Amino acid sequence: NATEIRASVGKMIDGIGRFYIQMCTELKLSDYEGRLIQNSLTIERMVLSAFDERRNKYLEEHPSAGKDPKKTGGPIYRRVDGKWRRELILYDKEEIRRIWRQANNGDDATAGLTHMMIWHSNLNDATYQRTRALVRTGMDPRMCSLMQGSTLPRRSGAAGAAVKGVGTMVMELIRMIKRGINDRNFWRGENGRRTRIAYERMCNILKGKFQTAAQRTMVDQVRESRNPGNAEFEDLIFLARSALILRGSVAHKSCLPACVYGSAVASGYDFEREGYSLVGIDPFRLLQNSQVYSLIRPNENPAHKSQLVWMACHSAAFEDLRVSSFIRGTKVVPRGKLSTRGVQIASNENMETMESSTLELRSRYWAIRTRSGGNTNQQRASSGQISIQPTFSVQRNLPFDRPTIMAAFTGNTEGRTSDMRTEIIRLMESARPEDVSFQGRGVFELSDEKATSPIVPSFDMSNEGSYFFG
Amino acid sequence: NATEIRASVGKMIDGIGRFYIQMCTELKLSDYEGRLIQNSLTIERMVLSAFDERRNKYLEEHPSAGKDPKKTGGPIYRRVDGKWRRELILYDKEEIRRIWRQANNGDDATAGLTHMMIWHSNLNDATYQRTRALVRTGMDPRMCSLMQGSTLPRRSGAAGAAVKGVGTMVMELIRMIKRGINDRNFWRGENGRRTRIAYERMCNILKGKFQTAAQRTMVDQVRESRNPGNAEFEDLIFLARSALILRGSVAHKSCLPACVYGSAVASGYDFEREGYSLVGIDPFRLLQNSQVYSLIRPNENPAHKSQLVWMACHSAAFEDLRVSSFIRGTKVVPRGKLSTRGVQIASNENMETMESSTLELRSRYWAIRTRSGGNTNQQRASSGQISIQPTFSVQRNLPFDRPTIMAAFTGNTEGRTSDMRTEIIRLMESARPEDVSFQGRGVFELSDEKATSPIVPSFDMSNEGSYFFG
RNA sequence: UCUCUCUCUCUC
RNA sequence: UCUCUCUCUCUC
RNA sequence: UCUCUCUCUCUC
Repeated sequence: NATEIRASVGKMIDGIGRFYIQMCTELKLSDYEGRLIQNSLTIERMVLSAFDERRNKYLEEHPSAGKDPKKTGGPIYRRVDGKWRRELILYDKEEIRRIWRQANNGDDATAGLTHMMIWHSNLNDATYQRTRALVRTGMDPRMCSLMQGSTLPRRSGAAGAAVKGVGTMVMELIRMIKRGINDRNFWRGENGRRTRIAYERMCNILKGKFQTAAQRTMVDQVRESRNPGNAEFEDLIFLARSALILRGSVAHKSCLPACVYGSAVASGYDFEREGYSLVGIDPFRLLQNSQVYSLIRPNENPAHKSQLVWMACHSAAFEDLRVSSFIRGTKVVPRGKLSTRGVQIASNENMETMESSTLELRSRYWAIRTRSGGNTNQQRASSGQISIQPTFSVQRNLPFDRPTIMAAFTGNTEGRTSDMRTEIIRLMESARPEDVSFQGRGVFELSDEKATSPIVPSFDMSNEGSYFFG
Repeated sequence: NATEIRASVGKMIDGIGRFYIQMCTELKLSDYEGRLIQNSLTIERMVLSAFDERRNKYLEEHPSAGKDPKKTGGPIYRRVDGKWRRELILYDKEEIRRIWRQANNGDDATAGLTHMMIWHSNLNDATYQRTRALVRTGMDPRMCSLMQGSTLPRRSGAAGAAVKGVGTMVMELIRMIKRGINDRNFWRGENGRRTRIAYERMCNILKGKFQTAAQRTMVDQVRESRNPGNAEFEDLIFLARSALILRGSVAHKSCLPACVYGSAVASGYDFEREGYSLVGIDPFRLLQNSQVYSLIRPNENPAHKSQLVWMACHSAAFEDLRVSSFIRGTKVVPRGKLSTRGVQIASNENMETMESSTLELRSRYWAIRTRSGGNTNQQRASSGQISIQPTFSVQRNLPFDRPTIMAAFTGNTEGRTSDMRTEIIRLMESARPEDVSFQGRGVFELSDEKATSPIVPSFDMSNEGSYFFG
């Protein structure tokens, strides 16, 4: 059944929206002030800090960073008769914790929290990619397209586990491997137990994310090493390099800024009644009638800023430029020639140069974001029955496709990773960059509500460049 | 997190400084005497001898060199009413070992020891380059710029492993190869095991230091030889010759003399509270308000001595003269016309000719010393994505950059070193001596604390000579 | 080398 | 990820 | 699945 999940997501988004309304009430902000991305970012990171129990518990035992008992940050921006001002106002954790407490009818709202962490992951992935950590681990910065949800902490649950990508998991595993190489953390203490439990859980998440059998079995053989040394390091690097083409269907949750949700909730559009979806038309239908303001530097182009924020909202920073432009309706500028900077504003930059303006979010078309992979993998490995069932009682043979039956079982168990690298490189060679994917699907029009008739895109515009980076 | 490392380095430097204060207390030296480079050198080499367990353990079984149970050296210089005197005072190992024992709150202070070895490496590299060992190994003395940390012993840890350079590792590997050629040390005894363990660890350090993939794979194929004969000898020589241009980002730790640290600690500038950094502005900000005295021969120019000691402190002996002068503010004299000698003073030279004077260390500007390489390598091999991730569930192809996918994996494994020498010489030909490096970075002013605005240097002063040697 | 291996971000 | 990993079905 | 999982029988 899908009605229950729809009601649950509608309920928790209604809670988030009415929390945002409560914030707009308590901050004494004007109508325009509540349509700002920056203040939503500030309050939302404040919520992240308040609800992150582990960092807090690390902090009350560590009274450092000067003024840090329980209050952090808070750069609220207010419009003064056309000009702008920034104030560093500090808020307690317990008060706003309880404001959430009645902002969700007595619940913890963990799903909402995961929504905020995921929307932060999308903003960071859209703005800045961490080539720095990649090169730190020795890992090639050519594969930044594997950095989905890198800024996410491990505190996120299964819903948060859905969005964090393959390459980010390679990075976090490499971090723990380097730590275990530096010192003997693998002893029989409770620390070793929690490390191996986390390691096996993360490997299970990995094997869930992949699609082809060969990579799944190689990963299953990865955690056989009770004492991970150096071989699994290049094993995981090659895992990422092979997942370049055999990508895992991780997630692309379409999280939206708190201002848009709050404006919708304030207008009386209760999400529980008509339902809410995070994947279909629904996150789209709020945006063509949404007004968003933000601050811009006197050199930044607002036209680029609108495209970038729509990227971040729809987590399309790692999507191809051609289809993103087709859905948007206008050409999208790659990261190479963007005359803009990060949407976050520095704490030291001067107050005079900021100017507020409206953000354009309307898009001509819409499409469903499925958590799947390209059809090319199913082209490499076709589909069909392998077994048969006797319906009539007739004296006949039972046809069994035996050579694939051994392949599923792997009768002769794989010796090491290398034998798997062999046929996975063979599959990579079988791959082609002209393999059309997602057959039977298309882009629909905004007037469509039940996905009745799509239109297939056709891109013949030479080599404009399907690479947002470079 | 960077606060913990900052606190740790501040703590161990505070320990070193208060050890230096304890030494100034116990030596009964005057105020000027503690501002001398020579006495700091003597006590510091004494500490090196006391804390070097391997040489000690080689020595108590070898009672040679006459008076050598546990006491070595100690040429302390004292000012007598304007004149100078030198005394050979001998100190025990255990007493000063325990003085360190409470000089660091009960710790071994291995990081501090590594700091002293690295600062010795910088002094030796600044003063004298070992062309002698290069020619001994048959290795061309044109490449002395690869002699970073040559005097370092193998006892230094990972922090010490960071600073010892590529050419020095070529030299130590050549030494072990010559030893294994002379006699069959590669037998199945425990000695062979420790040799191969050290050899593979040092090769791992090498492959960590390099940047380009081709050299890394060639090095990975280097240790495939279970019995190293003669081919890997020219293989490593060519490795150094290729690393001439494709240099490895080894390290340039800015270690400072114990007198400067001790003066700062005595004044009450506790490093733990405000933090310490070895790489940023911090090692610089102590020096413009630091007073240093040293002995000089009646022919040596003190102006050259100040520049040389600032070179040694900042380990800029292998940096280009133009930028070093720009940061210093005054022209730097190359090794060709330096009317000075080594900062260490001979044990046989007469007492009458020594004269003490102040050392100039103040510099107009400051810059960050990153452990990176020139941008020219990234110009030869550009940057960008290689793989893509499906965000929307659309029937579409997954574009994979296959020809580089084989290149990362090396599907057809390299036959020997020669096929790699081919394209590495091709890359050397692609190299140009006009490739501007370190884009997006610059030199900042001393008034800057957060690296807000740099100024890019522009050198058009013909051919003054960017070669400290020759 | 988490005081910056490149596309730039105060954000640890 | 039950708003679609492929053969297409409004059927939850 | 008593309209036949093997040695064959209309026998219920």
